[PDB]
Amino acid sequence: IEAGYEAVSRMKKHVQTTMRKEVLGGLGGFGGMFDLEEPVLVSGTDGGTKLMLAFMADKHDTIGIDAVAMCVNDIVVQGAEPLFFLDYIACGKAEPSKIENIVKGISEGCRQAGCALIGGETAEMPGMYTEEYDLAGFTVGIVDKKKIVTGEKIEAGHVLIGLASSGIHSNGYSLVRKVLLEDGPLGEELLKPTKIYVKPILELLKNHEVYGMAHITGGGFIENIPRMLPEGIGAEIELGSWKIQPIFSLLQEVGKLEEKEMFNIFNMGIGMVVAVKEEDAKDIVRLLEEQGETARIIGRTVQGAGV
Amino acid sequence: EAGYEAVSRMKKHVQTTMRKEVLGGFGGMFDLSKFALEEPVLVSGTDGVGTKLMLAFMADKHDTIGIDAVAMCVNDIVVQGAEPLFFLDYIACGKAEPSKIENIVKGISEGCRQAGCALIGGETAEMPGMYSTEEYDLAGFTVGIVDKKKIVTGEKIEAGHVLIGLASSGIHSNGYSLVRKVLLEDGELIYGRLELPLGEELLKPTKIYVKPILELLKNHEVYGMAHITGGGFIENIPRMLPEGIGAEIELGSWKIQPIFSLLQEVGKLEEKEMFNIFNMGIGMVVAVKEEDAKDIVRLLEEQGETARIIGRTVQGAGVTFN
Repeated sequence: IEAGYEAVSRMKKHVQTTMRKEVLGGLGGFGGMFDLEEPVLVSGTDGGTKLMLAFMADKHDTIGIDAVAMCVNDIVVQGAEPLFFLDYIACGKAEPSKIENIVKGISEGCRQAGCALIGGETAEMPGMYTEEYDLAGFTVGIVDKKKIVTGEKIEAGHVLIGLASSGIHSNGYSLVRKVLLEDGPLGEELLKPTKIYVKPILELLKNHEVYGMAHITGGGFIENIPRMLPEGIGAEIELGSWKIQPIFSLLQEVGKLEEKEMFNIFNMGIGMVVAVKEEDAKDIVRLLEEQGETARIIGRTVQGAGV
Repeated sequence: EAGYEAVSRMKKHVQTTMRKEVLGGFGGMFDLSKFALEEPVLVSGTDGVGTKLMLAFMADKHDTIGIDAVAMCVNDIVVQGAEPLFFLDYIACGKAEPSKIENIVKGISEGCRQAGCALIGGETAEMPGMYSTEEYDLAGFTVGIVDKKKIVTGEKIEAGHVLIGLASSGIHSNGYSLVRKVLLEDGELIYGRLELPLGEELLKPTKIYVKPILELLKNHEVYGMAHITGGGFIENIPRMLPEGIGAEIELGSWKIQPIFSLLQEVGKLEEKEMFNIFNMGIGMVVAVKEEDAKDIVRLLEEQGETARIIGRTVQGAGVTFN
């Protein structure tokens, strides 16, 4: 039905809700190009188990933020400015409504991340799938060479700032399920999408000297925080300097899991960390609150190793 | 565990793809500090392999399709006059056999070698029961850079302009569902006129036209290019051609692989149909002036391509043969 696809195409006045000036516009901007000091490109892609909730709940308008989230947060942590987004939706038989729903959510993370949805595609893959689909994302960011923050300016004792997560985000969702497969509202919280920190960082970097940043994905703080730390340097979190979610405290009891254990799977209520010079932590903490983020002095840098 | 340090070592297929421009390594980096463009523009694109993959599950050959994935992305780039810089892959599977995944990036690297782009990143997803054991998926994503003045869209193509076609490796990457439909209706893999084992003919990877296409452009005026993919000639030649301009194709100007013949004989297809699905031996078309047409043909063949004056531009609409 090429008619239904007609009115399915016009439906993407969604993508334009992501558009930026730089887009030498194709469709609504779909298919177009991106117009471009000492320019360096930063790219990323991200295909998680968090999709399982969506298949069941049959609710797909927010799963595409997480995606955008998991791509763009990792580019901006290198102080790069996200420009455009490409999506790949592997599909049994495209449910014209489902597709549109999922791209309704992609264009919402794109708006927030402040990048254009210049392209993407729905794959009719007859056989692999029945209520399922896979969602992939691709991103390109830009940075000035001498401005890349790659935390080698991380000196012992810097104040560590932690920006507030909305819940699980995109990781741990297999342990979540087993824990509450071992057990028995739940789903609205677990369908909570991953926060995007792109805009507030950018205006942060525009104002302050950011020593280093990290995105709390991987295996919790322990994987990710040291990740930014330089040799002979460390990171000590003052437990109780931020508000941890009922979700996390919840899985802590239910599965009866260990603290240090959970800290290596789950964000434990904190989505991102940037290292800051003790004399500035105050007003930049202020600045981010000014950005609608939950900033807090989570701990500090030390000379050593780990968390 | 111990098998991953080694599987991350054999990942050296990327080393074979690298350019000076690629900057050291949460998101690969490419330097644009020496490109000497004055109105620089980024042209990107993503595509997923498709129905061809089903035949790579059958033959258990996984190191070439990645050339298929790259080729589609990259040919769609240079055809607008850009230069592919870097590529990112996304592979989806139930779970990953480090080897099998190694063969996929192995043909992704190669394809990237030929396209001349860096393999700067990629994801590998061991998925639940969403994917079976044999069954996997493969999407790619490219970025190319062009100067705002050097873009080609076809609007400048005119009546009496000369269409050259660059030959293809065979089916490339389009029409395989209809191919399979007579695999069913037919009988499976050496058939008829000049021939390899049938499956082996079918799994021939898509041609990558990048390196020649940029050399062209460095030496001559190109008014259009069409990547003959989905919808074959009937879909893709029209789309480069402005209003009032149609196309005349001279059926004997190029070589049609026997598999297209087979498919038509065996499948009882019409020629119009065939040309609305299959490339029929020509993977990419480029409108040219008449006065250059013959130089261009040799520049391309000096490039290592097979290039034929395939037809011409007229007043009208769509495509017409003779």
